[PDB]
Amino acid sequence: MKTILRFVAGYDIASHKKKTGGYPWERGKA
Repeated sequence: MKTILRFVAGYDIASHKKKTGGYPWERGKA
């Protein structure tokens, strides 16, 4: 239905696991 789902599906898991970098898609300038 939405390939993007597979992406966000990980965020919900990263929020509990650990967070240290910035953004789920924006790791840096590029």
